[PDB]
Amino acid sequence: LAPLPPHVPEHLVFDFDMYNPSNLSAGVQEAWAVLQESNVPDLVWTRCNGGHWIATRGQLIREAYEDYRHFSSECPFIPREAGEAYDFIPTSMDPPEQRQFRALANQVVGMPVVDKLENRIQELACSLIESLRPQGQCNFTEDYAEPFPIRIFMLLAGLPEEDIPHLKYLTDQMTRPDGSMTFAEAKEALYDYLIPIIEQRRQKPGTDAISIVANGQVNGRPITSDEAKRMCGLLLVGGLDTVVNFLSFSMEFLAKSPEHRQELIERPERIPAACEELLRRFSLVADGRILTSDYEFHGVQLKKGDQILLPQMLSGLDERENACPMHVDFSRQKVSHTTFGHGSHLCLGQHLARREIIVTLKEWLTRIPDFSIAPGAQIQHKSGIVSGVQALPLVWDPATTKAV
Ligand code: MNR
Ligand SMILES: CC1(C)[C@@H]2CC[C@@]1(C)C(=O)C2
Ligand SMILES: [K+]
Repeated sequence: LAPLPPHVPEHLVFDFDMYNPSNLSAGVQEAWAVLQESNVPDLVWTRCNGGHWIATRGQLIREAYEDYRHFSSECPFIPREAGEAYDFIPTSMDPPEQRQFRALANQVVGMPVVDKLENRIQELACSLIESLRPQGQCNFTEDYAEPFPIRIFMLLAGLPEEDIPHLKYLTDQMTRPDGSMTFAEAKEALYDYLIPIIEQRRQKPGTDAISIVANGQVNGRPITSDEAKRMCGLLLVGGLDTVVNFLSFSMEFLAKSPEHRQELIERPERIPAACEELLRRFSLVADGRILTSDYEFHGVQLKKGDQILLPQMLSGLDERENACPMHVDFSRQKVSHTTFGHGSHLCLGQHLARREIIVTLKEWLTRIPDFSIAPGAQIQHKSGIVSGVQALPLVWDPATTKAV
């Protein structure tokens, strides 16, 4: 715990630990939902991880992400040392300076690139699933959730697959550190990995994402090696620790709900809609902003330098935004959420993300329509900047499957 600030009252003090929530046993989304009970106010202050504010309602979360004049992304992570050390592009920048870098990033992970990767995304998903199909079991996180998105990213970035263990270890320390590395150390290690590669590719320009970024232009002018490094690092974290985790949350749910599997099996055209609803119910990101100065936000005096966590995860879980929020309804009329962010920093990889999600759902249910959680298994989650699933052992009767 950290000493309570002067401007911070006492009634709004909710000691929530984003890296180890109290009710984590009931599921991470459930763990964060406690901040939305009637007994909890919209905005509270926690003395965990150094102390910071936490907007618990979609209304304030959205509003803050729109007002970059008061809530700067210069220091988006908690603890403060992580946020101060955090210098990824375009995320650590505020408009207007931020805007120019998003276009370059779009060139390597935007829809146009997703279109090119279409065949390979499809091919890998089918190959991985068909290999598991006759086994009647798997460790989903390790056998599919990780290799599917990560191998696609490494392909696009032109990096050898043998480097995945090292890179995945580093990305995970920046989102869910095990204590062996500070965010700054993990970040510098990722940059150390990228530096020589970016230099190599600025000399012999290739087709990969790192080459395109490294030799790119920012609103008409050349990108520096430092700027390319800072952008490439972010792309690595996005490709290695986002969809990877979400897929496990989604499959855990399907493994636990036969009725929902049946729905998508009977009406595959609903998969895209199902994806969106799962993105809301199993939202998993939570980063924030920093006050550029003294500001009275919703009757709560915010001082300059103060960090405020704006959980993208909480918006769509707000009973005020969606009726019966913890319930998964593929026919939900208005699936409200900020799973991919809000404001000028809206996720640039959401198109690649949705394609990977939709393809996984369609191709998995096509070959393994029926599956369940391994008997006696208790699924354990993990919380942090990006929440995840520790392990997801699945089982099924091979006789109920079908090879395409
Ligand atoms: C490899 C590419 C990426 C993939 C895949 C990907 C997949 C996902 C994903 C999967 C389910 C979720 C959820 C996700 C969530 C986010 N994502 Mn996404 N993301 N994502 C980026 C690359 C990627 N994301 C980049 C780049 C930005 C920064 C944009 C900017 O700062 O202007 C971004 C930004 C964001 C933000 C904004 C954070 C902020 O405002 O500080 C959220 C939230
Ligand atoms: C919060 C995020 C998911 C977004 C893309 C990767 C991430 C960890 C960042 O640093 C920006
Ligand atoms: K910073």
